[PDB]
Amino acid sequence: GKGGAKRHRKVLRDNIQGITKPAIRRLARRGGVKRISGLIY
DNA sequence: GTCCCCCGCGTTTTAACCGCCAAGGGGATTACTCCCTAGTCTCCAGGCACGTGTCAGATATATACATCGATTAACGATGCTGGGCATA
Repeated sequence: GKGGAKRHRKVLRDNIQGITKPAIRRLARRGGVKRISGLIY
């Protein structure tokens, strides 16, 4: 349970976590559906 | 007819975008030579069509052997039935 010279570096440009979820919904409505499931996207 | 997974909406958090400048890898151009190709000739033996041929399977086929199915001729024993013989 220590500071231990901790350095934090994780990867969120390329990797799919990093990309933006609204970026998708932005996409979803152009099609014009009313609803987005969590599972689906 | 029920339940809960999305939309709308306010605020909190991250990283997209723009602007600026640097540096060098890699793509673009050029010049020269030399291997590799199209083009052209001759040749046939590769390839196309077909007659000829004995061998896989498949189908009976004459001949023989083994096993009954069923029929008919032959044999052992009568059963009343018919045709006559001794007694009421």
